[PDB]
Amino acid sequence: MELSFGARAELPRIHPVASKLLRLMQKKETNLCLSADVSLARELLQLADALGPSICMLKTHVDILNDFTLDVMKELITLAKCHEFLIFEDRKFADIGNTVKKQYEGGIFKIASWADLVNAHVVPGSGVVKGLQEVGLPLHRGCLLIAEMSSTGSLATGDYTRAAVRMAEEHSEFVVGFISGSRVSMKPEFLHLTPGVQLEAGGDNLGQQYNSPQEVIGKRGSDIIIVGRGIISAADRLEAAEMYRKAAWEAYLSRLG
Amino acid sequence: MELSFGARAELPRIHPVASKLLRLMQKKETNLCLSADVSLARELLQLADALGPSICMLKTHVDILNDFTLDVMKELITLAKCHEFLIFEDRKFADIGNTVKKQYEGGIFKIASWADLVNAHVVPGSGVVKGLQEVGLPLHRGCLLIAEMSSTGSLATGDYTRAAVRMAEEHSEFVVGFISGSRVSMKPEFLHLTPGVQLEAGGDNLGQQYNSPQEVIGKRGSDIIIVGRGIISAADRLEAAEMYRKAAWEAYLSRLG
Ligand SMILES: [Cl-]
Ligand SMILES: [Cl-]
Repeated sequence: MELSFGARAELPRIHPVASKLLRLMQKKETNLCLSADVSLARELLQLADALGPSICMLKTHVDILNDFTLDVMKELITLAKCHEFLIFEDRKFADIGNTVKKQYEGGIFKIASWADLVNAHVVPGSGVVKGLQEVGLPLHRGCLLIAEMSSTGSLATGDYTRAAVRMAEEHSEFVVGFISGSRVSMKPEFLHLTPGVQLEAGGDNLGQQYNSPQEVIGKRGSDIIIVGRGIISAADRLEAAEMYRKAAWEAYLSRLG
Repeated sequence: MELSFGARAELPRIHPVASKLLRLMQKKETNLCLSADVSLARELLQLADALGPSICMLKTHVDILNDFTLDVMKELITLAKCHEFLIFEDRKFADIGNTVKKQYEGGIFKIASWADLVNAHVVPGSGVVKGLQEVGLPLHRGCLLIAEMSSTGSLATGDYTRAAVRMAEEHSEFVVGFISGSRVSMKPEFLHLTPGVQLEAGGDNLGQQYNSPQEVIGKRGSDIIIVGRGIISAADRLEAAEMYRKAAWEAYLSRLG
């Protein structure tokens, strides 16, 4: 029934970006995405270099980097190619189609020039995807749709979640999967990435809620954990990354059987 | 029953940013917000100067400015003070609370340092507002919650819209109103701003849909029209702004009676 990441990488309808990711996940035995939530370029790059071997993906918020330049992103790409991980800018595009296309391609950040993956909220309707696609398809990029959120009071539930899945299916040339708390699509060509992950129970004072890698990957059927403060706030970020990698990978193997 | 903008500016529970806006709307006879959707700082500033007298608000997308610097925003503030309009950065914050606080205060844009108003999607739950508030309250700023969207397939309907209104009511120290297509709150302390506005019928090929100032202000009961391409794509942007101002203002006067 369920296929390994390496087999999913070969599915007929797989997106090339999804395929590249799934192959390196299998090769490196990692389904960990590092949420590199730091404000200094030097710390971003030092984390990317040290943790590169342990991660399938590095997730950025370029708009919180105090010293962003496109040269910083050049250096990140060098590390991404060296250590084999994708770069995912967690921009949560959420505007009308005509606007998101400019926000994706242009401005100071030129996100589409360096991000393998971006994400989008589905609240504006499918125009958000159509606008992003106009830039992302020519640049051979992929997009994730936010089907569920981890935070307290999330409205991404029920019919909203169903609408995100439909939108993804209907735009499979560009949409490669979901941000979600659990498996939301039965189609194995789609990736599921889940934030709100720590080994210990808890949350923060601004609505974040945590579940463990075993819960998220093993029981809820997601593919990749996105981990921020669980790693970033630790003294030894490399050991912490390895702990989360081993947790997520074994949860995956066990559910594969 | 219905109060003028100048009377609403004095309501007991009015937010100071709302009050300042409502007063200048009354003084200048304008309920037009210019969507300054351009990619060049010089064009932004030239539009702000020429159209300043006709508008209550100038709405930016700082992340599409190819030559953004904080000095550009300094010059915009000078024009805002000279001509009396507020600056609204249409950032559509839509992340967990802990992240939006950094995106609002920090990075290259330092949005909170120059934007009187920002907006937020309600999909993450009320943590999105709580996180923004932590930065915006000390800086005496206001926020608008996106209760409805103009675009085709919008999921901001029904219970989602009701949740946005509740969130606004429960955070009135920071939330000053809504982005919406119509009046969604019966409380006069809240502003309603409506995008998707042109004099002529139509839309674009990426899901934008248009309604007229008379429809939006007169029939649907909103306060302020947000107008982008209807002005920006016109040859004479000053005449176009004046046409939209007069349309929105008379629609308001008529519904006031
Ligand atoms: Cl998230
Ligand atoms: Cl909008």
